[PDB]
Amino acid sequence: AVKEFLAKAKEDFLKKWETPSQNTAQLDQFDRIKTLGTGSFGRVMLVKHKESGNHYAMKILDKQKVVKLKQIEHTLNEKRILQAVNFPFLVKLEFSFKDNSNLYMVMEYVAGGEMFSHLRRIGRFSEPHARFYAAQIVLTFEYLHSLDLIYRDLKPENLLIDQQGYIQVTDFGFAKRVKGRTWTLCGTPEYLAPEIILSKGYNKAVDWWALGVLIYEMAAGYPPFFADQPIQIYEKIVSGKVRFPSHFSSDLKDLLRNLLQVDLTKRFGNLKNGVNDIKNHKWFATTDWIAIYQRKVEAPFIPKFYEEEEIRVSINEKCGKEFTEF
Amino acid sequence: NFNPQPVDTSNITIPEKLEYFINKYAEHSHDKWSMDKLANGWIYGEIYSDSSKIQPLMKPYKLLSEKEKEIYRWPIKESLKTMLAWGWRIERTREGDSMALYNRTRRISQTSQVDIDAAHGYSPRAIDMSNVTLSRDLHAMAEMMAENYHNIWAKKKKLELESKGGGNHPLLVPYDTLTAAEKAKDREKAQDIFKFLQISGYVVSR
Ligand SMILES: Nc1ncnc2c1ncn2[C@@H]1O[C@H](COP(=O)(O)OP(=O)(O)NP(=O)(O)O)[C@@H](O)[C@H]1O
Ligand SMILES: [Cl-]
Repeated sequence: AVKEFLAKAKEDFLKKWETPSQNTAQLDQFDRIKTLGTGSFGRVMLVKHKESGNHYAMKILDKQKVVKLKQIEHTLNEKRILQAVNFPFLVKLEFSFKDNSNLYMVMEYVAGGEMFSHLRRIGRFSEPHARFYAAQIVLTFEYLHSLDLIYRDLKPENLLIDQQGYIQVTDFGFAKRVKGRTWTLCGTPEYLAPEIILSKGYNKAVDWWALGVLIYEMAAGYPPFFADQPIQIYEKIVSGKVRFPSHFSSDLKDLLRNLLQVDLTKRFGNLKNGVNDIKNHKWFATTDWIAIYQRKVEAPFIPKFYEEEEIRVSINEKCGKEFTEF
Repeated sequence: NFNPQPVDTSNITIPEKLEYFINKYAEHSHDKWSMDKLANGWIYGEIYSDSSKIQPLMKPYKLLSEKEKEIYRWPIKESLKTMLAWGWRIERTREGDSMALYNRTRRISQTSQVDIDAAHGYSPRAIDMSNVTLSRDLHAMAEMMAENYHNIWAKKKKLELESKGGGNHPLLVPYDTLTAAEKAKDREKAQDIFKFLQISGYVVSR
């Protein structure tokens, strides 16, 4: 029953992870409607797949710009992850391909909002609203960890709010498949777990720390460790000092004491009972975990629903070496 | 005729709840001290030597002994006792001004091992309270504290000279007859504690 899917989810992921799909569509299969946005590496275009009639958000990444901005490994890693994972709170890569000039990531079209701008505009979320979004991160990390993936870049900036007001994780540049320990310094200063700063190796428990930072930031409107310069943030994080706003519930303070636990060996999510120490915490008492997974809970916020330049694809292959695996 | 009589604080008990503030301000003050020693070309050193400018107190506040902490704690407590002896109220209104000072700009996932390594050492950067403003009433209260610091110094000095039968100091005069430059030290000490109370979420009222 429960054993059936967790095994099968992992087998489907591993097959795709070990042999990634490449060039699963091509440019002439899409009608180009308009530019939705401009990214670091190029544009995002609204496209219509000619055969299905479905709309997609086609991210176009200029290979030369990815190389210049030193985002090669991050771009390859994100695409390799996105073509292998399948979970309700992870963005859906529908097709990928490359040509002489560009990489193309054809994403499910989401006319939503960004968690970052919504949270900053609202200021702070109520505990019930924060809990709704938090539950989705708990299930998403349970899923990623079951595949030995460490996410290691949680922050509001990496979460969209979709058309039904659920969140989707949008960025996988840093995520790593690893059994046990890894060392790479990455993330954003305010979300670094103490064991990252201590620079002696860390494991998937850094994700549960980051969940603590996100829950605090959602409920307070500011994160637990901040300062005008990073060095002082790193000091506060390893210092093991945190102060909760007087409006935090006692249940929220208890959860965050156990997630913002400097000793990864005592941190919730990293003990014998794993994710259940979090799911069965009093702060989540009202949470229907299966109904969140099935997206049956009513979300608290539903987002509100001659510019064209042509795509020129060079005659000559650019950066063939760097993007061979894409 | 000059007869400085600073309020007697000998029988004032600081409420235990202000311990939080005393510790926080003492640590800030030590970090400010260390920054100023680094900027005048002093450096930490296990064993003290005035030669080559080595200072073993240029370490984190938590490592200091009781005695070394008292260098900061004693004047802070003396300052609070004066305010309480005047019947002023010191109430913690909020937390340490978290939101207002937090930079709410979108964050990039950029980290440096150089910063990470620096965070293992003692890397003092006390808050610059230069931007922090006092109300008209809190400025007047700070000026009264400045005056009382002068009167504490003046009464101690006067009793010293009276005990000896000799000595004369030109600053043994009423506080307001002093020049700005002569007031500046007492003004900055008074303003420092009022500014630090404010950023720490405290309101002083009378
Ligand atoms: N799936 C999508 N559906 C609809 N619009 C999208 C989608 N993905 C991206 N967009 C639009 O494209 C814009 C810019 O693309 P985006 O992928 O956010 O850039 P980026 O290069 O990841 N920048 P950053 O996240 O700051 O590092 C967004 O602000 C949206 O308006
Ligand atoms: Cl008064």
